[PDB]
This record gives sequence, structure tokens and C-alpha cells, in this order.
Amino acid sequence: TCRHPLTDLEANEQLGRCEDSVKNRFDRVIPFLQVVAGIPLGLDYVTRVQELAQSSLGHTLPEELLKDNWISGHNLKGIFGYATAKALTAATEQFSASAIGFFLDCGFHAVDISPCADGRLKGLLPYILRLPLTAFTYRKAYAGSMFDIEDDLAQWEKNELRRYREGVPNTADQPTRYLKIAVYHFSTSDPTHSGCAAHGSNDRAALEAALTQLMKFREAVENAHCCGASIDILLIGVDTDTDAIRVHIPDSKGFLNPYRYVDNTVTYAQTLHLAPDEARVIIHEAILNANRSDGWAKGNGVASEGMRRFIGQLLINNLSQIDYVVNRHGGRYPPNDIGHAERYISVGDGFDEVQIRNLAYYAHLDTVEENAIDVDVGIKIFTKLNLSRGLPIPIAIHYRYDPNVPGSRERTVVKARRIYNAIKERFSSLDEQNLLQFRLSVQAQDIGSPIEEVASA
Amino acid sequence: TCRHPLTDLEANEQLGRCEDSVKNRFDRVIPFLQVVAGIPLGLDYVTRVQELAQSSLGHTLPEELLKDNWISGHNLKGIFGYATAKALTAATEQFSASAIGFFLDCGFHAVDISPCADGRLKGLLPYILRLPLTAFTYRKAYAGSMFDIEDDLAQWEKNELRRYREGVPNTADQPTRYLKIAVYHFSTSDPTHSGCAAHGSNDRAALEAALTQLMKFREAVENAHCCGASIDILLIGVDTDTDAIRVHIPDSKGFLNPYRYVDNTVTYAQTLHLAPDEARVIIHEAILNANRSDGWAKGNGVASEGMRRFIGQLLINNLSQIDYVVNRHGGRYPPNDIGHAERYISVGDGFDEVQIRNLAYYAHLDTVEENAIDVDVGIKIFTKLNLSRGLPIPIAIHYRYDPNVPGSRERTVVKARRIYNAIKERFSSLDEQNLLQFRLSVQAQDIGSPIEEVASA
Ligand SMILES: [Zn+2]
Ligand SMILES: [Zn+2]
Repeated sequence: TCRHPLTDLEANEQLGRCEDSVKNRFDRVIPFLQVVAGIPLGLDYVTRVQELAQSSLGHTLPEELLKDNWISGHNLKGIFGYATAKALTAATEQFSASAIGFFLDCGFHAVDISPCADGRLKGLLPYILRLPLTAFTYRKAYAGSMFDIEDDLAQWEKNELRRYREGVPNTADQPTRYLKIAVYHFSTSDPTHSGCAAHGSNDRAALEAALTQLMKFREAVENAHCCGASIDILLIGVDTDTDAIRVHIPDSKGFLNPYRYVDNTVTYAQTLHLAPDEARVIIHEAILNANRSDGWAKGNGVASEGMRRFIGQLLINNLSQIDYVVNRHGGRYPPNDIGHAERYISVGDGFDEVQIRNLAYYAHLDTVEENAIDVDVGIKIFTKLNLSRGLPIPIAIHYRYDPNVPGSRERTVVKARRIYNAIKERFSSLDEQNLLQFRLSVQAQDIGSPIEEVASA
Repeated sequence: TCRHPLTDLEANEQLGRCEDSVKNRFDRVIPFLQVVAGIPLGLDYVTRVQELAQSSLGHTLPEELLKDNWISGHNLKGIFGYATAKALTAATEQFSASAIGFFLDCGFHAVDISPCADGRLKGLLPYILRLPLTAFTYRKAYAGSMFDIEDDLAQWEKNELRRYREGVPNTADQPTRYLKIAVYHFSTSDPTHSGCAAHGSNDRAALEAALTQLMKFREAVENAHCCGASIDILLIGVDTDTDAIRVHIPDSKGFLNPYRYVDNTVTYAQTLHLAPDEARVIIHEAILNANRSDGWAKGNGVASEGMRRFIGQLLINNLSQIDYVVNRHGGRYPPNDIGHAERYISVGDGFDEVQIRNLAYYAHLDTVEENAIDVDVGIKIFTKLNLSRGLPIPIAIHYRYDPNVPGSRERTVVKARRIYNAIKERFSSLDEQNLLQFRLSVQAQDIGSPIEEVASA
């Protein structure tokens, strides 16, 4: 078990430290609750619980959570909800140009990544791809990578208008394109149970669904606008057991083949014992041989220089993540980490500060009526994850708003409260048992904006 | 307080030991639960509860019963259900030719006893009558001794066919008959409250109901078959306070008089100070004087030699039980033992291994729809017995199947699950509060067959 020459050691250590700290903050709540349940409800109950909470979780608890526990029993569910919300707040607060130039040199003025809403793909940008979130990098996760065409088209139009009017990334005459990346996931160890649940854990079904959505988006962009407007499409598959990516190389015209791809597992295997420059040569030629391969991978021409450079950089970055997983877990995630191990249900736009693998179940929705199935899937997952142990389900309803648009924050807060009430009236049996805990938050759309808590009522 | 010369001392000691052990196994659960309720739900709750259970009940508990008790509170109801099921299993496991010859010498090839479903009559065979359960001795208990004519006729036909084809008890030409015994019960101390609840605690009502059912069965056998096919009928009353039987002596033609009977209390009183052979002479003549008495006991002729010998043996056997009660409780059962003191509700065919007085409430039924009133009576009894103390009601659904018939075991298991679900949907308020605990079991119809637990779902 040696180290790859291209591994980013200090970045790996930093990422591991952040992951460990956040997961520990979320996980230490349960032992504290178990200790609390053994404290008699005497006259010293409140003081003892408060000092124990200060010693364990680093914060105290509101007296309303403990004031009437002597007559109403231990308020373990309320303490759990409060502690989970505090852990999420602490994680976000603790988290809180070169990428644009690199994208421009590769021939793109904007990169749009649409991975699956699976929790195992949450850390796709900071861990698997090592791509920072910039003003021109977007991450819109959907269930089964089934991203919506209309909003992507609107984003494309907005970016093109910005290029035409101000040329913020670059002037409109530059021959750069809009890059849309679709990410599917699969499990090598358990293909039939640990795959994409949106497609019945069928690897090829997820692959073809993502490819079809990419093709539909490209054709919609072509149809909606004239003068030969077009976009570039990229397809990436992630093995959730080893966090290794296979990138489907487009041909000269940009079409993607489900069989023409570069797999980073064999690349890591065959570049382990070489030297940095030689490994870079290896991946540079390997992209070419994969793109020029025949048979089922028959492709017309070869991909552009920018495409190949971008894919090579992606593979080099993913090598560090493969090495990170090998170091931390001996080459494969533990059996508990292979499946669902989420700590809370994220509803709305999600958090850009806690992009950690298998931390939360994300349900991209603006209305419960439109995407109820995501909420039901999350509740079903947490029924086994949490309700089996008797713990309540924590739900963070987070939304982003644009401060430039007048009245946007109030509308966003109203939307958050509406979502909270809709999730309340559904699963009303779980509500009556206090098995659902909520926290509502809003944030400005700018990167690094503070997160503001809002009252549930 | 001296001992009757005909008392079976070692048999009495053995029976008392078994009764004490079984009742202690069932009764020691509650103090253990009360001790458990005082254990704080700390980190040592599971270990302490398990070691206490091992020390007290002789067995441990599944972790699922205690794993989430810290957040859901003490699972006293679940532990109660599990411990009661384990006690029943232990009692059955601990329990697990001459009689046929004696029956044949008395002129019967099969004996069928149909006592009331009252719990105080549960130990009628091993204690009150000292009659072992053989391949030709049957015990079908019904509420109010209201045994069903059709199944008795079917059993008679099966036995007669076996005699004709193989002659297993004896050849068909032998002048033996099928003996049907009906047992009613009454209370001397509290006639109006501790009598047969199926007849409003009216002694004469129970007597005439049992006599009418016996007459109906005899006439049905006579009508259904020609060549003068007939059966012998016997009527027995049991005083639940002293476990003493009065046997109604049939006349020469087999008819029974509600007033012509031999009472074993006066027999025990008048045979206490004599010697064995003299006491046997006394009961032999006493049968004759009772059968030859006039007035309201006017009967045509005298009973046969086999009938009188059988009745004399029954009285001699019941003398030992009278002596047993006198020894253990000073001549009468304690006031708590006079009424209802059952530990669980037996539904189905009952257990032949725990035939102990006042141990369980038995509800002979194959469908809740047909005999719902028995279930309601049992639930009403246990509402005062158990629900007053806050304990749940334990219910053992036990059924017997014939392994010779293909597919019988699966059908029996399906029937048990159907009965369990039907009892669940009724009394749904008790179900939601976890006040009903169930255990489902099946057993082969052969005597001594193992009891197999089945899953509730
Ligand atoms: Zn998925
Ligand atoms: Zn009765």
C-alpha cells in the first residue's frame, strides 16, 4: 500500500480533518442523549443536563426544552432536534479566479454539473473532482441525474446575455462553449442493491438516462436559438465504493458513447509506481487511445484539445481522492458507509458548505406537491436509519434568494414556511409523535453569504 | 385432619410439585418487572436487566426488547409478553395401555369427556379424575359443556370404522359402546357468583343443559345410524371449591336423572375412618343404593357391571384429589383461588401439558367470527384480572394438526395467523396500547408431539 506520486497529501489531510470534525459533531449527539436519559428528573435535572451539554456538545440548551420535563418526561426528541440543528450551524460556520482561467483555457465560459441527489455524491466537487464552486461553476443535483431542461436553458441564456453585454467571463466572439456535466453513480461491490435507487440500482439504466438527458438538453439549446448556438456535454460515472470516476470521452462532434470512456481505477493501478511526468504522459495518451478505440466505442474523430485537457485534469484530481479513500479506509468504504448513512434530510437548495459524502439526504424541490416522491423516499430511508432506533428525523429546509431582486427574501421565507407546513401535514402521524424536527434557513445566492435562521411560524 | 386410607400420597405430592412449579414460573414474572422498572435507563440498563433476568427467570431477553428503551421508556409490556411466553414454553417442555384395558373391561372402546371451558376444570383429567389422556380418551372442552354434536358424531363414526376395519381397540362384534361424559361445575360456598358463568351461575340450569346435550347426542347417534347403534352417556358435576365430583348413575337403559347421583363429599366423610377394602365395599354398595333409590330418583333397573365399576373407580380416584385439596389448602381453596385467577388466554385446541386448575382461560374456537363471545368474555375477565394492574393480556393461540393429511401444517399455521389477526383487529384500542401479547404455536395431533412456535407474521 504505497502512495500515488500525483496525490495531494496536504489537501487530503485537510479534507479528512473537515470530514471527521463534521461527522463527529453530528454523531456525538446520540451518546449524550443516552447519558441524559439516565439522569433522574429531580431538582438537579436542569442544571446537570445543562452542564453535561456544555461539556459534551460545547453549547447549552434552552430552558424550555427542560423546564417541564419532570412532568412530561424526558424531552429527548426535542434535545435531539436542537442539537442536530446546532451541529449543522456549527459545520456551516466552521466552513465559512484560477478556476475561471483554467476553464477559459479549455474552451468553456461556464461549467454546470448535475449529479444525482444521492448522499454519496454530496462531496463530488470538493473531494471527488477537486473543483471549487465559483461564480461560473454550478451544482444542481436531481434525483437520478434527471436535471430539468428549462432552468438549464434559462441559465444558459443568462450566461450568454452576460457575455454579450459585459463579457464578464469573456467576450461573446470568443469560441468558448457552455459545458454541462452529468454524473451517475454505481457500486462495484453491490451493483444490484447499492446503485442508483432512482433506476432500481441498474447501472446501464442510470447511464442511458443521464445520456438521454444530456442529449435532450443539447437539442433543446440547439432548437431554441439560431446562429448555430450549441453546448458541450460530458458524462461521468462514480463508483461510490472507491470514489473513482470513469469519464466518457466525446468524439470530435461532441457525441458521447456509453462504452467509450476512461476508467480511473485501472489508471491508478497502472500509474502507481511511475513518476509524476510519466503518469501525466500516460493519462494524456490514455485519453487518446480510449477516444480512438473501435468496436462498441467507435467514434468519429478525436476530442478537442480543451476537452482532453479538462478530462486529464479531472482524472489527475480524482487520483488524489482515490488515494485518500485508500489511506482512510484501506481501499474501500466500510460496509456501513456503502449504503445509506445520512444524518438529516436536506430540503430545498441544499448547503454548499457541508459537501461531505453520505452526510445528508438531499431532496431538490420547490414544492412538496411537485416532488412528493423525494420526500417519501427520504422518510422511508430514515424510517430504517432513525425511526428504528426511536430517534426523530431531522430536516433542514434551506433556500437561497437573490438580494438584487426586491422582496426576494420575504418570498423565500414564505416559501420555506410553506414547505415546512406541507411536510408537516403529510406524515402527520410522525408529526404527532414529535418524530419530525425542523430547522428553516435562508441564504443569499452569493458564494460565502451568511446563513440566516428563520422561525418556523 | 387425618388422611383417607385410599389416598394416593406420592401421586398427590407429584401433582402438587408440578402445580407449584408451573404457577411459580408464571407468577415470578411480575416481581421481576417491578424490580426492572426501578433500574435507571443509563448505559448499564441493558446489562443490568439481562443479568437480573438470568438470575430471576433463568433466561435472558432479546436485545430488541431493551435496545431502544432509553428513548421509548421501559418496555415492561414487551418483557411481560416475552416472559409469559417463555414460562408457557418451559411448562410444556418440562411436562414433555392399562387405561385402554380398563375401559374395555368396563364395556367401552372409547371415552369422550366434554367439560366446561372454565379454567377451574382445566385439571379435570390429571387431578380430579386421575384419567390419563390416551389414544382413545378425548377431552373437548366447550363453554357451558355445550359440546358440538356434529364433531362428536364424526369422531364416533371414525372410531367405529377403525373397529370394523382393523379392530384396534377391539373387534366390531364385541358388545362395547362409545362413552360420552359431560361435566358441569358448581360452587358450594358462592353458588350465585362462582357457578357456571355460561348459565348465570345457576347450578340446575347447567345440569339440565349438560343433560339435554347428552340426550341430543345420543338421539343423533341413534337417528344417523341403523342396526341399533347407540352410545353410553355419563354426567358428572364438580364442586370447584373442594374438587369433589357427584356422578349421576344411569339406570338399566342408560337414562340419567338429575337427582339420582352419588356425591363424593359425603362418601369421603363416611369412609374416612374405615379401611381400604371396607371403603371399597362401601362405595360399591353406595352406587347400588343411589341407583335403586326412589322418589325423585326413580329409575328403571340398575346400571350394568361395567358402568358401576367405572363409576366406582372414578369415585376412588376423586377421593385422592379431595385429600390433596384438604392437605394443601385446609379443605377449601383460598378466596383468591375460588374465582378467576387465570394467567393467560388459551385460544384454539389448548395445551394437554398444562392441565392445571385455574391456570388459563380457554376459548375453544376455530374462527373469531363463530365464537366471538368467548373472546369477549376472556377479555372482560382479564380486564379486571390484568388491565386493572396495568399489565397486558397474554394470549396463546395453539392449534393441532394431523401430519398424515398432506398440507395440514401449513393450513394450521395459516389458521393461527388468521385468528391472531382477527383478535388484533377486534379490541384494536387494546392493540394500540400494546396491551395484547401473543404467541402462536402448532402441534401434531399425536400425544407427546413437540410444540412448534410460529411467527406472528
Ligand atoms: Zn441515484
Ligand atoms: Zn362454566
